[PDB]
Amino acid sequence: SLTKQYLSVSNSIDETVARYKAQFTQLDTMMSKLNNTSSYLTQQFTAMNKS
Amino acid sequence: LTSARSRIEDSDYATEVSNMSRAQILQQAGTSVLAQANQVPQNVLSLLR
Repeated sequence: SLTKQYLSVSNSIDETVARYKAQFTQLDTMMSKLNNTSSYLTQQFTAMNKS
Repeated sequence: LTSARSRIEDSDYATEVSNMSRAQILQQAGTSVLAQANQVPQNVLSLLR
């Protein structure tokens, strides 16, 4: 009953932790994309201004 | 939705840079041709006498 409730709450908590971490992972992938794009945009500006 | 707004709103730096270059050049060339044009009539003045 009590250690049982612990089993249940541990399980539920674990589900929640996986959820949070997964959200963070996807968000960071989006970050990767945008960072790369903006970085090459920046180099292009620097060169074409050096022009 | 952020991406969609970016499409509708955000500009393209590459295109705009090429545009600015073209504009600067047209302006400089215009100034020069104006300099040449101002002179044109003075060939007349040689016939003042």
